[PDB]
Amino acid sequence: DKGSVGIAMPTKSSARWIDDGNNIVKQLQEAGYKTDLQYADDDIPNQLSQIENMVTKGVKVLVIASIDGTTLSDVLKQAGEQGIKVIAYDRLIRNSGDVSYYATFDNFQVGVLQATSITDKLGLKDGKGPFNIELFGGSPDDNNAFFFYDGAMSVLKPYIDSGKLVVKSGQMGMDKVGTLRWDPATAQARMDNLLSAYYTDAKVDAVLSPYDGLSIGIISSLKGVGYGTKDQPLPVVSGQDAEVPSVKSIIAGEQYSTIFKDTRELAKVTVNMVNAVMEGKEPEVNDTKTYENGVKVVPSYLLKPVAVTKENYKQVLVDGGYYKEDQLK
Ligand SMILES: O=C(O)[C@H]1O[C@@H](O)[C@H](O)[C@@H](O)[C@@H]1O
Repeated sequence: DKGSVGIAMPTKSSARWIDDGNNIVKQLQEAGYKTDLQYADDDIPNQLSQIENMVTKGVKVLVIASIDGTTLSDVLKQAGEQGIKVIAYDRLIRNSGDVSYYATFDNFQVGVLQATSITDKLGLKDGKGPFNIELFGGSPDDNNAFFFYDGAMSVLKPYIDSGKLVVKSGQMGMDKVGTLRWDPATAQARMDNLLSAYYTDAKVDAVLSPYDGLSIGIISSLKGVGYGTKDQPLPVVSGQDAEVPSVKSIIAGEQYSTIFKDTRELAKVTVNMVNAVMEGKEPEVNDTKTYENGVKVVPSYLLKPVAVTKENYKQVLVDGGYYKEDQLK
């Protein structure tokens, strides 16, 4: 037979990975492969055990979206010893030469888009400012978080340097703005304490949020101190993943933007890679320079993300079939 593919997803607490998993499995099975899809509920030891089982089971290919890829070094070595090819899915797996390919969206560009939605809304290109902004990052054990952050700062930093953007808290850098495990409650708490320490007098004009789940928590915090009223509008808040609650928030004129990353397209890239490996061919890659993982630069294929606001949500999210119309009502 064609062989089996082991698919390891990190959690279901962030909505996308259910879609990733469903789409990867649907497309792999259509392609004639057997699949073993597992979700780790954000438990690092359990994800490792799940991957060990796939290796022991003798899958031909592993597709892994890791909570913390650095913990997988030994199991990926074992996979390599058995001739199993490893595709890092969405998040780069670091500290392992046993990672063959990396399928993802253009993570730096995601950051550029997140920051640009904010700077465009604030009218910074038109010389407006100063405005107060606070920064959030993803989980520091997620290689993507650094790219989202760096991508955003490529747009933001020039305005911070010129004073047209002011980080009133002074908190910058992933070691200070990172949100462990991409946890909304954590981000909401940080927002609470940013507001009380730095914005009891002044107002926040924007918040760089790298993920929809965080955006919603950040917004709750802001409403907690009086934002989101007619007199006092919410600051401009970005996002990622186009989760339903965030899309509803955008439609309602609350959260400002998000980033659409079509998991159907990422699954398709993944199936193309699996097919190539099975056929003894080289997978198509479009970036062999960016994704250093500590041991090597993993050959990667990057998909182009799409910024979404209340202006384009229908065309981007509904007309293209990602969601049904009624899901957003
Ligand atoms: O866990 C999360 O929320 C985030 O994880 C990142 O690695 C994904 O690229 C992003 O799409 C998710 O929003």
